[PDB]
Amino acid sequence: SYILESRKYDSPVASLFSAFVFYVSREVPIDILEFLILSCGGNVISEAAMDQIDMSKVTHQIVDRPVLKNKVAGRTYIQPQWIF
Amino acid sequence: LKVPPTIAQFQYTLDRNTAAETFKLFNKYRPETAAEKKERLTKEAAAVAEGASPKPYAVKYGLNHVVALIENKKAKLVLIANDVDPIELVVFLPALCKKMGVPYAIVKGKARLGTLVNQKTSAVAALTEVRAEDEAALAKLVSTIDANFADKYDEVKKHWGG
Amino acid sequence: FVRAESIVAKTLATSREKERIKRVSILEDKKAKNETQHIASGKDFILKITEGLIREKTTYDGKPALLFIVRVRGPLAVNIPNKAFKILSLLRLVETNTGVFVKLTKNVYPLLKVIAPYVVIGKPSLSSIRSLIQKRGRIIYKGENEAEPHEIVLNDNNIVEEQLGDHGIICVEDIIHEIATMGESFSVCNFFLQPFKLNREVSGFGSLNRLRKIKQREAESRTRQFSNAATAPVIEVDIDSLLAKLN
Amino acid sequence: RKLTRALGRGEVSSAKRLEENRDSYTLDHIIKERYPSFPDAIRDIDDALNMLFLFSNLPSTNQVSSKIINDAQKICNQWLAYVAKE
Amino acid sequence: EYSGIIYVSRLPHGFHEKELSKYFAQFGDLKEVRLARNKKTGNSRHYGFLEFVNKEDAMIAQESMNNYLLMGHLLQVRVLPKGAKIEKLYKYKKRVLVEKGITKPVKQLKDNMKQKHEERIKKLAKSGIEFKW
Amino acid sequence: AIPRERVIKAVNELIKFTSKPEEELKKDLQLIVVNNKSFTGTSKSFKLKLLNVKHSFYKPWKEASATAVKDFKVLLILKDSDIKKVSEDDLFDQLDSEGIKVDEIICGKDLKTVYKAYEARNAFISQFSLILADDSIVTSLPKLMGGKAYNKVETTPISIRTHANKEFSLTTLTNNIKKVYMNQLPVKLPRGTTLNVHLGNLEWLRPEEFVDNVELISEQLIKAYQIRSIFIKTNRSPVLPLYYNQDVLDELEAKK
RNA sequence: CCUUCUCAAACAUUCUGUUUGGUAGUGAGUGAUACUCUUUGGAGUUAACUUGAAAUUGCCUUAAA
Repeated sequence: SYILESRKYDSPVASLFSAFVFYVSREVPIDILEFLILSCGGNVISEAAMDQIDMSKVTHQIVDRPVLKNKVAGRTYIQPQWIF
Repeated sequence: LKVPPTIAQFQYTLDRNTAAETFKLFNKYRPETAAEKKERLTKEAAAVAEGASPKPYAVKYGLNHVVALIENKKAKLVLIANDVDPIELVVFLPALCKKMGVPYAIVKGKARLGTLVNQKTSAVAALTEVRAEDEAALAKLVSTIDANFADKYDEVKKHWGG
Repeated sequence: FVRAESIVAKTLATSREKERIKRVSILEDKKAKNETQHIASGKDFILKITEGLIREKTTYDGKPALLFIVRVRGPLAVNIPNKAFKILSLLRLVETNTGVFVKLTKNVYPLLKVIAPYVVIGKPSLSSIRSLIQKRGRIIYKGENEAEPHEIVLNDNNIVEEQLGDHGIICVEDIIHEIATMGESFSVCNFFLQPFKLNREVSGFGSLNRLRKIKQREAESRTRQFSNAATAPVIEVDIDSLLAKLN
Repeated sequence: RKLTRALGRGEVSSAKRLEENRDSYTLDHIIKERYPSFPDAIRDIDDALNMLFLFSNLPSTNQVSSKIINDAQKICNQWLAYVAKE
Repeated sequence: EYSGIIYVSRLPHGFHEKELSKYFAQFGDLKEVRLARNKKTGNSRHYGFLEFVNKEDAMIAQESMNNYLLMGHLLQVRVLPKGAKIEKLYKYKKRVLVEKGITKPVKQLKDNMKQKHEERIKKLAKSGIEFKW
Repeated sequence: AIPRERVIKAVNELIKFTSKPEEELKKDLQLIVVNNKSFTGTSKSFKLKLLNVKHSFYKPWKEASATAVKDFKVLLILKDSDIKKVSEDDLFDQLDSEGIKVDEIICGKDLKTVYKAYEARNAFISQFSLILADDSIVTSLPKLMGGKAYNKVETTPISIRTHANKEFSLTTLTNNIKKVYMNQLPVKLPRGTTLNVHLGNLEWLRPEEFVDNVELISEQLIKAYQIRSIFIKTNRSPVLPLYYNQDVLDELEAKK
């Protein structure tokens, strides 16, 4: 929320994922989700948002479930802990 | 001490219920507050400053004014406290209304009457002409003070108390 | 004490229920059978009130869609009659101020007109669901201990997964799709949740608090309507901000 | 004592009036006195992020008054708007 | 000496044996409660009779309530002389119309239409005013 | 369908029966009676009817009663929110054309409050004869007006659909009070075997109106409701025959 | 110490029109005229009158403490 309007980042520890985005499931942790994907350039898409009902540049994904069944090709997986 | 018949007619008042009813009525009729008159007269002030008056209603509470309504006679019911600092003031009302056939009613406390009127005290507050809404509740009300207070309490006229 | 007034008061209040719902059932007679020879109208409705007060009419014609249910007291004068008390008893909403979701199909729909003058009702939104479950909900659980006539706050994913191992469900945010997008039967999600106890909008019997109590008696006595016609169309409101406050 | 006063008597209208006529004071002098000016403000705030985010978590009960919750969470989202946009 | 019963008049709408016994039991358990209801179009006659236990309970409840006011109604309640024997006014209801007809064929009923109309023109012939048909 | 000359000899020789020397207002009223096997069953229904008639005995009721003792006059019931929309002096600009004007436009809110107190009620409604209302309220009128003034076809309200589609505007009140006025004679359809429409007052227009009325009304209701026998009288009268129908009589055997 | 069924579809596009629907009462009593009924069972219906919402015995708990 909060569209932020007017009237370089940490050099370069942040500002990663240059024109690069993530996807997240519903199952991803809710309190911590948009944090550094908003703090390091990119998009967040939660399956939870689709409980209202992008999916293009998405490569990395996040699943905290014990298992993922099944995968998706062009999406290079990481658990939530990866973001750390 | 033994107290004269014209006193001890106070100390006989209206019950929990009948009083409760009387205020169920008058609490409709609270004479408008001061900030109220400031309200309406400010709004109309701006209105007729740039840009049909039914007769207002309240209870008529001035002691002088009240006895003035009686002896005409005007009023319908009168509420009389049991405690006046100069207890003298009201001693003649219950007789007066009596001889004039007016429904006087003793209601306990001058703070209790005083609060319905936007004052600290009244010791007398009464009404004559009422809106038609409660007119039936009036006719029955006075019928209830007749029936409760008035009826069996002729005895209070004699009998030194105390 | 009885306060004899109160006696008659309850009585007449109760009567307005009976004669109401009785009429309603006879409407529920002639909207059950399409036996109509001469009736008012065979079509039900929903009355949608939003906020100066902007209103309108529609018909549900389901199309299952969840009504959101928030119970608040009313109409303060009444002994519950039979059929109302039971139709609630399913939703267990006695011991009032119990919020709950209910999916509404057209076998859910006409049974409403009994509940109309009790809970205030409206389609919720996402953040109302997630936000309303995230702060509340309780699970009756037994294991490792606990003969347990006792209720457990929601933390442990062991119970989350474990009791949801039937449906292959972890992480009650799964139930979000089960709810927000209304998953399979939806039912054991909410029966699971052991639905909700709101905090009253404004607490009571205090000095400044008493003011707010009156203001609530005002707005609550206006926006809560009825017909009492047995043709009374249901009332629907936007509950989102209502639950910004109440939860 | 005034509200319990009129309200003791009655006169809902008056009570409303006082309800407006009141006001809450402005802390602001002590913000400039106690933490002048910019950095001294930043200084200990994190202690206020503990509580800002704790209460902005809290489920609404009495002596919580979901207002407090609402501005709390909103200024969370504006803070995090300033870091996350920052 | 008066009775143990209490005559009650002026009975508002929503005041019945539920409410009658309900309230008046506070004066002791009462033997009898009757409200006089309407033979049709179900509602009351706005008065009813009672009896409690003993004459004293009737004293208590009566005098306590004799002029008591409620809703729109002040309730005149008072005992009766010795005995007075509450007897009748069973609980009534609104007795719905039972329709039996018409068992006969148009023979005697359409006849009685005939003879009745013929003798009708007889009647207006006695008036006398002369018509037809 | 029926013979004209029949009911014409009945109405003129009826003027003979009323030629012989309040009580007058009792006598002179001409009433049309009608029967059937049974009227609409096991429901007390207060629904009224707008008849289409040769003309209205309203206007004669007015003018001939302008000197009367009772001096009837007009009501109508608005909804809650339309009151402030339609003023009294609004609708006066218009109604005059037909020579017809209401007195008072009240809200049932005022009936439920100031005009309750059943003596204040019945004394407020009993000085009227012709009534109006609106449908949307008429559904709510049973409890308010109370069991007295439905005992007179007089006082029992006609209904009307005032509201236009949607968001009512006054034009349909202007013309539609005329619609409820000029061509229409409301009438009531109770239970039982018997209904007598209250028709007219003899001292009004020559039988040329009344006989035609008898026609249009008679064959009107004959159609739908399959009546048994039809009479006419003057309030007092041993009944006067017109159309004696045993044809549809046998329909009694139809169902039984 | 209670607060009242304040609208529907249909049809035809006309600042509105057409049409069908949707309404069970405070009670008490005056009453001369009928309808209708069915085996005495008198049942439903017929003008219009009086009335202080008058009287006497028609088999959920925060609207607490």
